[PDB]
Parts: sequence; structure tokens; C-alpha cells
Amino acid sequence: GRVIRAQRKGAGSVFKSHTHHRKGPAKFRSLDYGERNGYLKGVVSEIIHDPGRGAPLARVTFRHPFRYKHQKELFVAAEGMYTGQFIYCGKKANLMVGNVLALRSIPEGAVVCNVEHKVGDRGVFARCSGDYAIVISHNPDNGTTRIKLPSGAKKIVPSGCRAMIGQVAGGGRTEKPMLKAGNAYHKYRVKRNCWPKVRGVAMNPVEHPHGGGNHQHIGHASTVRRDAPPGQKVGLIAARRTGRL
Amino acid sequence: VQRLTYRKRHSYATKSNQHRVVKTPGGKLIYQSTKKRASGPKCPVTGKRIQGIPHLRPTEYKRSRLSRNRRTVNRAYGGVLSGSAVRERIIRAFLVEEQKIVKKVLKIQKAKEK
Amino acid sequence: TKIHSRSRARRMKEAKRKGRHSGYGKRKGTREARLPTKVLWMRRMRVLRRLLR
Amino acid sequence: TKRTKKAGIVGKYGTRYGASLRKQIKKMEVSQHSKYFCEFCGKYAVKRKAVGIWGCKDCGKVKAGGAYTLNTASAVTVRSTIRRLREQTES
Amino acid sequence: PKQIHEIKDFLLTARRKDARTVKIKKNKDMVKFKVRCSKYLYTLCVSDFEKADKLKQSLPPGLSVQDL
RNA sequence: GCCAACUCAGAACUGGUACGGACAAGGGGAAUCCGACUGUUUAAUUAAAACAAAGCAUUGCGAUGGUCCCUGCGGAUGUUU
RNA sequence: GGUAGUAGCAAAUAUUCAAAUGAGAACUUUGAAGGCCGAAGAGGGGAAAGGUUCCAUGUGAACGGCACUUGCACAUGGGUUAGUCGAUCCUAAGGGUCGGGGGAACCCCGACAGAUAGCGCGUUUCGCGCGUACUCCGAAAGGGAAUCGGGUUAAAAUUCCUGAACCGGGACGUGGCGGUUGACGGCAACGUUAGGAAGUCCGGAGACGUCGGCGGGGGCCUCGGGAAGAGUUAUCUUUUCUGUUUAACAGCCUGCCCACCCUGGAAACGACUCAGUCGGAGGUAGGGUCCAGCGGCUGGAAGAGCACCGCACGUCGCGUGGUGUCCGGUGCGCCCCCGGCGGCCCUUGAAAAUCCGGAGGACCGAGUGCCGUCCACGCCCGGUCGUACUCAUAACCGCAUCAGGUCUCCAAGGUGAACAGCCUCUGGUCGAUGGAACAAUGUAGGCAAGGGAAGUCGGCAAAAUGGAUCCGUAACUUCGGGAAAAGGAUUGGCUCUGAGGGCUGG
RNA sequence: GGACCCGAAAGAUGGUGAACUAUGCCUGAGCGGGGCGAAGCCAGAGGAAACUCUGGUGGAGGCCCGCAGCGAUACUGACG
Ligand SMILES: [K+]
Ligand SMILES: [K+]
Ligand SMILES: [K+]
Ligand SMILES: [K+]
Ligand SMILES: [K+]
Ligand SMILES: [K+]
Ligand SMILES: [K+]
Ligand SMILES: [K+]
Ligand SMILES: [K+]
Ligand SMILES: [K+]
Ligand SMILES: [K+]
Ligand SMILES: [K+]
Ligand SMILES: [K+]
Ligand SMILES: [K+]
Ligand SMILES: [K+]
Ligand SMILES: [K+]
Ligand SMILES: [K+]
Ligand SMILES: [K+]
Ligand SMILES: [K+]
Ligand SMILES: [K+]
Ligand SMILES: [K+]
Ligand SMILES: [K+]
Ligand SMILES: [K+]
Ligand SMILES: [K+]
Ligand SMILES: [K+]
Ligand SMILES: [K+]
Ligand SMILES: [K+]
Ligand SMILES: [Mg+2]
Ligand SMILES: [Mg+2]
Ligand SMILES: [Mg+2]
Ligand SMILES: [Mg+2]
Ligand SMILES: [Mg+2]
Ligand SMILES: [Mg+2]
Ligand SMILES: [Mg+2]
Ligand SMILES: [Mg+2]
Ligand SMILES: [Mg+2]
Ligand SMILES: [Mg+2]
Ligand SMILES: [Mg+2]
Ligand SMILES: [Mg+2]
Ligand SMILES: [Mg+2]
Ligand SMILES: [Mg+2]
Ligand SMILES: [Mg+2]
Ligand SMILES: [Zn+2]
Repeated sequence: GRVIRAQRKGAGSVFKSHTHHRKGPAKFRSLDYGERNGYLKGVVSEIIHDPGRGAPLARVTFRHPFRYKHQKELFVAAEGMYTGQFIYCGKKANLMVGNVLALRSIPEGAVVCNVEHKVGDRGVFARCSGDYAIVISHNPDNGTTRIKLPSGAKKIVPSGCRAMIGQVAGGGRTEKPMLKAGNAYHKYRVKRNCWPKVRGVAMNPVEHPHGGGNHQHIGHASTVRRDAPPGQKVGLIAARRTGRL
Repeated sequence: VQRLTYRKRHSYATKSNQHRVVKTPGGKLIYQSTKKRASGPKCPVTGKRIQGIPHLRPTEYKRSRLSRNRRTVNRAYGGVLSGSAVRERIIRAFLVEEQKIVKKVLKIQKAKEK
Repeated sequence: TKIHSRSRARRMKEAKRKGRHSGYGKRKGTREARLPTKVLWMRRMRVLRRLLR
Repeated sequence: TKRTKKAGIVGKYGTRYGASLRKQIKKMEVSQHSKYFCEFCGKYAVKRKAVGIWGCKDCGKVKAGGAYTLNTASAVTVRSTIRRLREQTES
Repeated sequence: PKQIHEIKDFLLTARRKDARTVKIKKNKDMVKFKVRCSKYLYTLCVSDFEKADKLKQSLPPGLSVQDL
């Protein structure tokens, strides 16, 4: 008869993201004439740590195309980039790690990261540490390109979408065991209030479908409907299968 | 062994509530407020301190409070860039311009040949 | 002011400097707590390095 | 004297977390706290600042690398693949 | 407070309009001449008493003089 | 030559064997059950073998999306991938 | 009403003697003695909260669980002084909003559906150029313009008095500085009180976690000598005790640990820290620049404060005079600040106001006066509100003058590893209604011959062990532990011996 | 219909509290003295070599004894 924890997540106010010390969103430059037709040079000024994010971020300074001022940007750092390196963004940029190129100019089999979904969205795919996308094939007829996402899914995107050559830096982070609850506490302290987690069978019936009973047990199949209403949809949602491979 | 009390209505030992113990001509100890330690100007290229400028609070650098010689360095980018950084910038500018001229003349010669 | 003399403390200091009241029955802290070996090592290093210089 | 037979750096954990986990984390503990060769200045002065960030104490260059090593294994393969593709395109 | 190291500068300071009073203090080893101006009190230290007497004689007539 | 500090280690002598003289300050050992451990919990009868935990495994989801809040409009995750 | 003058007044070691006042004194005041708090206090201040409880005089009744001459009660009066301490300013998590979108409507979302506020230059006050939809609230602990001694009240003070400084703003005058129109010096790091400049642009400070070692500074503690006063003196004691001071601010000097510059070119590698580390990307070495200072000297400033010794009025001179305030040592000592390294992170540990600097050079002046000038001196002004007091075993909350609860600053000597326990100095205090007796039963604290868990559901409770030094330490084990395993020996006082250092001088 | 008088556990509607407590966020503050001795580093010994060993230095840990702080196991003590 009580709202369950998963339901209470949506309202927020204690489950909102912790973003006080973050350095701002990481994204490409806004797509403009120079990047659409030629190339624009930038210089990496700093590689910084973004709290709550495994991948490091790189500060890049560009010369504004038509204003007398500096154009400052914050890119997701690709492995191998360094302070003082020159970064080239555009259709005519060379195929080197760190450069941002339109997918039409990236040959098949290349390794890219922070791939745009819509032309000009400034990067949504393959952004986490150690992740990358692979260019599969190009379709000149309809101006679309096929890529392989980190999850293994194959997606078709317009060939005008941009991507950064190389893989995201910071790879191999998750292979290290934490060994203790304190490390997880520190990890999630900067992400959101999602830890520790209480098992549903440890609760009373009033606050979870798994609650209750003189023994700890679910008492009914943990696989639930895709259309099950909130508060009832707990456990393995719309599972096509369960158990080991 | 005289024991002291805060001179102001601040009752917590924060960074801005620092003090020193001074002996007055009256023979008694007393607190006196001391400003927080501040880092002086720093060179963004090398990250090291800028020589010739004292380390004061930002308001202590005001023109009406500090002499001009104390807050200036007689060189291009004086007080902003270190000497080595300025030298590197000058050399880089000169050499890059020279290489630009070399590229232009090479392109002109190649065009003439063809 | 009420009398609180230091004469006994000074006499005890003299006796200690003569080596009195320093036996195993007069020690409560460990040898480390009484005098850390780190302090002795630092002293020896400073002395020997100064002599070498 | 040989202070530990085999523990080495993981001796700080005492008898906690299990032998297998200590052995597994020993590799990361050694690698992330070690010095790495700097290509730019030719010195063994590259130290990890934060996960994925590696700065050189000598020349001051900062590089984005692996979480616990300066260069991940896949980084070299990615560089080789990109070089091959660039050479094919240029040719 | 500021110290004047020359009798000439001391006389120059005493001659200006905003000099209010002059105070003379007799110490064992020297004589101190103090001039009260708008912003600062200027003190001149004279080691020899003969030159101190000459300076006292040389004080402008219109400046008040007090002995300490 | 002039100064300097308290640490350590020995040797005599000596007291009614007292002497960490008050104070201060582990009892120890051989096994069984449970929980790995540190941590947390029923404010005012239960501190535990209960909760959490690192580790292990499963499920949904590539944004025209997964989960969730909202009368509606719109929102949290999301400065995210 | 009976209960009943009954249950009770029992935690926080403790009072005693003489005198004064008073009708009345175990409870008020003075002096003496004996004790306690024992610097992570029963001491000295603040934040919140309270609101006059603060100070003086007086006091019938009530109240202060006995009493009162008394008082945090009652009555009459008095008391809170700021350009410098705060609010005020900035922004944090967030709050409140325009427009727009919803909504029967109270209202909901909140810069997201949009002709933003405005900001600079010259002026016939009009022109030109920039202009991304909140210029609002939000910290008496975050950021931040400026004050210090000395003195003063019954009760206020960094606010009042005296003296001496500083900050912000405004306007001019004098002098100085530049014109090679926009200074000079140094090879350099950089130095000098001055020493062009508009739209535009750029950097820095503000500005940041935690732990460990080391080093510097200020205060405290501590040892010795000189002088001043006091305590002991049957005996000894050149001995015991007290105090022997120097603020903001201005100038000059100095120059920690780093950082930087010049000469030079290194293996027989060297330099170097407690630990590290550094060097042909230029070490060692020699010579320099800069940075901190809560460092030194001087002015302030001895005229002040303190201590001591005198003269005088002797009812009301807040009177008058002298002497001194000196010279050294020491440190894993304690509090605070700073410097520089190192460890830790799948944790990397605010923003803005504000201030400083820089890139560029449109534009700008004269010949005995003009144009500039962040230089020195001179002149004027600085609003509003808070400010008493308590901050707690009676001034807040807990129905109370309740052994509970309530954030924080300072922190002496001895023993001892030690803000452990125990004793002491400054400061505070003897406030817990008193008297007599010492039955049972209780509460709290001990001891007990022989036996040693036979008691009990159960070793509950108590006892035993305990610090430090030396010897020694099993099974098992994830090799990290177990471990202080277990098991043995020693410990006082006195008189000595040995070892472990610094400065100066060829 | 209040229906002789007094009485429910409940139900509905509309408002008020996070000064206690629970959790997230922002900004401040606080935490003796000792024990064990991980990485890194210095030196020496043994050995044909491989390599092994010894003595120092250093100070890691959701490590240990323990003061303050925080909490509350037993006496099933006192009080009740
Ligand atoms: K419900
Ligand atoms: K949580
Ligand atoms: K769980
Ligand atoms: K169940
Ligand atoms: K189960
Ligand atoms: K300067
Ligand atoms: K613990
Ligand atoms: K536990
Ligand atoms: K427990
Ligand atoms: K559990
Ligand atoms: K969504
Ligand atoms: K009376
Ligand atoms: K509307
Ligand atoms: K809005
Ligand atoms: K403030
Ligand atoms: K004053
Ligand atoms: K801050
Ligand atoms: K650090
Ligand atoms: K000051
Ligand atoms: K300029
Ligand atoms: K006041
Ligand atoms: K208060
Ligand atoms: K028994
Ligand atoms: K039994
Ligand atoms: K009826
Ligand atoms: K509260
Ligand atoms: K907090
Ligand atoms: Mg189960
Ligand atoms: Mg000690
Ligand atoms: Mg809807
Ligand atoms: Mg304390
Ligand atoms: Mg009173
Ligand atoms: Mg509207
Ligand atoms: Mg404003
Ligand atoms: Mg530590
Ligand atoms: Mg001492
Ligand atoms: Mg005097
Ligand atoms: Mg210029
Ligand atoms: Mg009330
Ligand atoms: Mg001691
Ligand atoms: Mg609250
Ligand atoms: Mg314990
Ligand atoms: Zn390098």
C-alpha cells in the first residue's frame, strides 16, 4: 500500500544527479561552415578529471571563425591525446586520433568515439571510458553510414554526422575490484543517491511485491510484463529468458 | 598564562577568522586579525610564480594602495607571462612567420615551374 | 599569589641528569614513546653528513 | 631484508577481501603507481594524476591514457589501424 | 609617523602652513623634535645638544613650541 | 678553548624481597554454530545469526528509447550514452 | 475529608572561628582557617534562543519546595554612542518570477514557445558602435575596502576620551615628472616614488580535499645572571615567590624553503633529503634576481604601562617627585600561522562580486608656453540598523531555579607515553534545608580462616591479569596473520662508569 | 428525524507541520598518546652463476590498544 523505491525515483528531490563539481557538458563544436567545408584547428590546453565520469575531458581552444575572440570547447578525451596537441575538426581534417571528422570522410573499419546521431547534435554515441564505435559501410545513394555501437548493435546514421577518431581514454577502469563498500560509497557519492541497495525480499509487503513471508523468497515469478503498471513492474522486466547462458 | 578571547562576534575557527598573539605595551596579550595567505600572480604557461610582485589579497593590489613599480614588470607581457615563456613565444612567432614565407615562395616556385 | 615553588622540580631535574630515577621501574612508555628511533636516526644522519661536508 | 614473501604492495590490505581479489588488484596497484617513459622528453617521469590522466613531472606534458596504465593494449592496435587507413586514403 | 633624517628637511617641513605645533623632548642621549602636520607626525633626532639648541633658535616665530 | 640535552647500557653499595609501592592498566587455553571482514538497525524491553557490503549472476534499454513522476502542461535519470 | 504532620528533604568530598549590621543570623557582609573545580574547568568569551534577566537604591505581602537582614522576586530610577566590529555587497544548494504552456479556479512548470535589460564614444541631446530573455531573494561560520595602543563607567566601548593611523569618494592648488609626443638603469632574472591613450581582446588573484615527515616565524612553557620588592630564617638556604612591557601604522635592512638569471661544460659520475630527488632539456661550482615573514633597527615611544622608594591634603588637590624596566641559554616541548616534499582516490575535493596585469594603438602638443601625468604635499565628506546581559547543575528547551538536552574559541606546573588518572598555580567556589543518634531492612564501597563453582538455567556479580625492559612463543593460515599466543625473568633508593653533540681558532 | 441521556474501533472533506527524527544537496567546524610495520630507498654477506640472505631507512591500512567525540553490551544494578 506504499509507493515503492523505484516509483519514488521519478519524482526526484533526493535522486537527482549530483553535478555541483562537474565541468559542464562535453560536446563537439556547433556545426558551422568551416567544419562543413574545410577544417578548423584547435589546441588542447588541458586534460581534466570530470567527477562522476570515468573518461577524462580535454579543454580545446579554437580561433573563432568570424569574431575576434577565443572559442573554448570541452571534448571527451580520446586515448593518446596530450596538452599542446593540435586538433583538426572538419570534413577535410586528416584521419588522425583526436581529429573530429564527418563520417563520410572516415574509411570503413575506423575506430571512432562520440558519434553524432543527428547531424549537428555534437555527439551522443560511444562516450564512456574505453568505448568506441566502428564504421562498417557507407551508402552513397541515401547518404547514410552504418556503425557498430559498443553494445554490438548496428545503427544507420546520416553520413554528415561527426565523430572523433580513436577510442575514449580511461579504458579498463571496471576491471579493478573495489574490495570494500567505502569505494562504492565514494564512487556513487558524486553520481546520485542509488547506493546501497536493499533487496526487495528484505522489505515488508507494504513497500514491495517481494516483501513479506516467514521465509525470504519472492513467492512468484520474478519476470514481469512489459505493460505491468508502475509499482508492480519489479524484478526481471520483460525477460526473454533467464539463468545462465 | 593569560588566556584569550575573540575580539569580534565570530566564534568559529574558520579560514577568515585567523589571528596572532601580540604583546601590547600594557603588558597583556591580545589577538589581532591576520589576512589569509594568498598566492601571487602565476604564469599560465609554466605554472610558476611571476617574479617581482608581492603575494597579497586582491584588494591590496589596488592602485590607490600599492605603488606602480610593485605591481608591474618592465617587459612585454610583464606580470602575466614569465620571461622564458615570453622568449619562447617570440622565437615561435619569428620562426613560424619565416616558415610561412618559405612555404609561400616554394609554392610560387612550383607554380612557375609547372 | 599563593606559593607554588619550582625548587622540587629543579632538584628532581638535577637528580635525573645525574642518572637517578631512570630504572626499569620508573618507565611507563615504550622506548619509542620515550625517544623515537626516527629522531635518533635523523640526528645521526645530520651529524655525519655535516662532518663529511 | 625480504619483508613479504609474495604480498608486496597488497600487504596494506592485511588479511581482508580474499587472496584472489588481492592478487587481482595487485596488477592495478603496481601499474597505476609506477613511473612511465615520457616520449616527449625521454624521461621516466610520467605519473598518474587521476584515472586516465598521466602527467610528466619533467616537461609538464599531460596525456590521456588508460585507467591504470599509460597505454592500453587496444590503443596501439587503434593507432596501427588508423595509420593503415590514413595511408590507404593518402595513396 | 615618519622620521626626518636631515635638519634641512625638518625646517622645510616646519615652514609649511599645515604645521600645527612643534614638540621638543629631552632624552638622555639625544633630543627629539616633533612636528604635527595634517597627515603625519615628523620626528627629527639630533644626537648633539648644541645643534638641538641652534635648531630650537631657528624655529619659525609663528610655530608653537612645547617642551617635553 | 667555550657551551649544550636527555636518552641508552653497565658496576658497586643499601633497605623487614620493598620497588609499574597511589594512580594508571589484557585473564589465558582446546573446540562447536552463525555471519567473511570494517559498517548499519527496532529514539523508550530485542544490537543479533537481522540490514548493508565488496564479489557473483540475471533482466530492460541505441534517445521516435529503458525505468519513473505528473490532473494537465511538462519533468527525474540527464552537465547522462 | 481520612490518608497525614505521614512518604519524603540523602548524587556533584566541607565546613569552622571572630567581628559588623539587624527585632530576628547555620544561610547577609568583612577577615582568618580548612577543602573542592584542576586549563577537553565549577575559569575567561561568543553563535542560536531569551528580552531587561544588566547597574544603583529601597522593600510591606507573595515567590526563591528550611530560612533570610537577602534576590535572576518586588518598587523607583539609570544604562547599549562605530566611515574601520557586523548586517549591508557577492554568489552556493536552492527560492521567487516576466513571457509562453496548462488550469473551472485557488493555482501548476519555471528564462523551457520571446522585438532582454541595457552598455560605451562623441554631442546641434542627437548620432555612432556593441548588445545569447531575470541587473530579483538566498551565508551575523563561504568570498569580502579600512584602526591601533593607553585611559575611562555603578552599569558601554577596536563605538566614549587622548594620541597616533588607515579606507572609499569629490574637487581643485603648489611642486615634481615626460615630449626623441609618451622616463631611466641592468647582459639577465629584474630595479626605480612618476613616466600616453579609446572601442576590442587575453591572463592571473579571489580559488579551495585529506593524511604523514621535515623546516621557519609569533605566543606560551623552561634554565642562568643583574637589579627591585616580598616569603622562610630553633637550623640550612648568594636560596623560595612576583614582575622585569612595547600596538596599528611609515621608512630602511634582511632575504628562510622554493622559483628564476649570468659564466662554464660534467663518468673515476657527481650533488643531495628524515624520506625523497636533480643534472648536456646544462649538475657540481662561482656570482646574482625575486618571493614570505607573526624577522631586525628606527619613528610611533616612554611622555605610556608596570614595579619599587619618598613628600603632601590628612574632611572633597583624579596631588606632587625620583629609581628600573637589563644580559644570555635551551628544546622530537605545547597553541597558532607559514614553507616545501611525499602518500591516497573507479572520491580530484564551489561560484560570483571585486581587484591587478597584459595584447593592440584609432586619437592626441607645444616653444616659452601647450598637452599629459597611477608622483608628493595641501583641502572637504563619509548614511541606515544591531551593540546592556545570560549562554547555562537557576537568564535557551524539557509544564520548574529539573543530576537530562543544546554549536564553538583560549588552555599553566608536577608525575607520567599522554588535553589518561592523581596533586597544584591564575580564576572561581564551599550553592545543594540544618541538628542528634549510629537499631533492623536497604543503597554504594571493602575484607574474610579451610575448600574453590559443590551455588546458579547459565561463573550473573566479584576476583584474578594488567605498565615498561629482556628471553620465548604452537596448531592453523587466504602467507597478510594468529601474536600481547602460550610460557619465564626484572623493576626502589644511593654512589658512580661508558656511549651518543654544537660554536670558535690554522 | 440528534429522538430518553452519555459512549466506539472507523469513514469523508479541507488545511498545518522535516525547531525531533529519516534521506539527498550547499557551506563551515572537530577527532590525545601508543602498537603492528606494506610499497619505495641505502648498505653489507653467501654463491661458479642463477639468485638468496642480513641490517637499516620509510610510514601504507574502511589495521590494533586507547583519550575527546559518537554510541549503548551487562548488572536483567539504582530509580521505578
Ligand atoms: K499508496
Ligand atoms: K543512500
Ligand atoms: K542488498
Ligand atoms: K515474499
Ligand atoms: K531467498
Ligand atoms: K616589480
Ligand atoms: K572499525
Ligand atoms: K561489524
Ligand atoms: K552489537
Ligand atoms: K545481510
Ligand atoms: K527518457
Ligand atoms: K534588617
Ligand atoms: K494560461
Ligand atoms: K520561467
Ligand atoms: K558574510
Ligand atoms: K584609542
Ligand atoms: K570556499
Ligand atoms: K596532497
Ligand atoms: K591593521
Ligand atoms: K595598454
Ligand atoms: K557593546
Ligand atoms: K549567544
Ligand atoms: K557451576
Ligand atoms: K541445568
Ligand atoms: K422519539
Ligand atoms: K533543524
Ligand atoms: K556538513
Ligand atoms: Mg535467503
Ligand atoms: Mg612520546
Ligand atoms: Mg501528460
Ligand atoms: Mg582543547
Ligand atoms: Mg542585579
Ligand atoms: Mg503569465
Ligand atoms: Mg546584485
Ligand atoms: Mg593515514
Ligand atoms: Mg616546559
Ligand atoms: Mg616612566
Ligand atoms: Mg601599450
Ligand atoms: Mg512551551
Ligand atoms: Mg616526562
Ligand atoms: Mg533539519
Ligand atoms: Mg577494543
Ligand atoms: Zn616529459
